[PDB]
Amino acid sequence: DLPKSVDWRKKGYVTPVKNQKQCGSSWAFSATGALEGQMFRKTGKLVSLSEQNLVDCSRPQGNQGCNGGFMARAFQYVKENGGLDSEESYPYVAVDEICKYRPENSVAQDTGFTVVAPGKEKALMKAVATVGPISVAMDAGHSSFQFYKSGIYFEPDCSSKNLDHGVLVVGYGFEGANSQNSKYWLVKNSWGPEWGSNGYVKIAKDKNNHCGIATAASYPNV
Amino acid sequence: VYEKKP
Ligand SMILES: [Cl-]
Ligand SMILES: [Cl-]
Repeated sequence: DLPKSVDWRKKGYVTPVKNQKQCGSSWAFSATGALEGQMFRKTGKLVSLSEQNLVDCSRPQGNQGCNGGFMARAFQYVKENGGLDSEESYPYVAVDEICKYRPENSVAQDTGFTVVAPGKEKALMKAVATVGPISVAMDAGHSSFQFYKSGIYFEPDCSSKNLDHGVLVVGYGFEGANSQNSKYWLVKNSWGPEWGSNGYVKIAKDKNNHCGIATAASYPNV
Repeated sequence: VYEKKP
């Protein structure tokens, strides 16, 4: 059955927290985070992937670089493109630039992606427990989120349907000795390690799909 | 509940 808690950071699947800066590229960080987890599961090597490669090259698939995008379109680009470059070979500069994809520097691939369906928290829990980190969209458009520091985040103004930010669910847990209450999703953000709880946020779990975390979740197939 | 910065 499903584990009481999961934290893929403790298993080597997750890279250190990154910073998208003033570019609307959270979708690219969410997609490289999911791909980093799946490549690690497949090869045993954790290699940081290039968000800039996605920002600069995936316009044909429907992404708009620093003006926004979608994780599923990014996984589609990696499939059609045949690869994705490492973060070291194609560094992040937080502005839209010319596509400079280099096949010789590719370190990741995908054949498509799987959508978490239904858009229910229990389905997301199954996906997190069996696959690894999962890309998700959420409603991060709140001052309370910008100033979040620690604890379980809950915001009455949060929408489960109108989402504006891509993040990565790396696990789930609970506070205390009881696994069924004070539950939370472990979410990796892309605002730097100085934001939030070391770059992470605990989003309330089993509180009616709070902030939309299970509404548009997906992961690459590697 | 949850804490805010600093
Ligand atoms: Cl569109
Ligand atoms: Cl998406």
